[PDB]
Amino acid sequence: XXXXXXXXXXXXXXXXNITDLEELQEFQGRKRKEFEDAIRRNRLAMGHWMRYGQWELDQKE
RNA sequence: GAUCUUCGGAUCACUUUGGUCAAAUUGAAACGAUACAGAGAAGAUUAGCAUGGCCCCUGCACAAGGAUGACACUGCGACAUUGAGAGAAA
Ligand SMILES: [Mg+2]
Ligand SMILES: [Mg+2]
Ligand SMILES: [Mg+2]
Ligand SMILES: [Mg+2]
Repeated sequence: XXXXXXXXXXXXXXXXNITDLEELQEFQGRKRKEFEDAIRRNRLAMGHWMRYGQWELDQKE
């Protein structure tokens, strides 16, 4: 019962929008805060950078 | 005005104003009241040092504290294919 003491933990852990024009800008604003913070945490870290642009084109351009 | 001296005529003295309101709700601290939640290190209890800034208070302080003051990410990818089979479009 050695390999079964590990696999039994995984299966136990395994089992365990938007309206208006105004309310979207709130949603859109908070995601900007999110992104800007992750830049301050890491000056360089291009994953956070690249993402941030992609996200803005789809919304605005 | 004062001193010389023809009643003319001299001579001395020369442009202020430290103002964020011209009369205490609506133009210069926030804290406090209340409600919730209620304190790092992979059992539980537990000292700490750092680390990075668009977070800051105490401090004469390039001492030291403030919970170790508080807060803190980790998909992508510069895309090859092989060889076979099926499908739709030229
Ligand atoms: Mg300290
Ligand atoms: Mg402690
Ligand atoms: Mg202490
Ligand atoms: Mg620290």
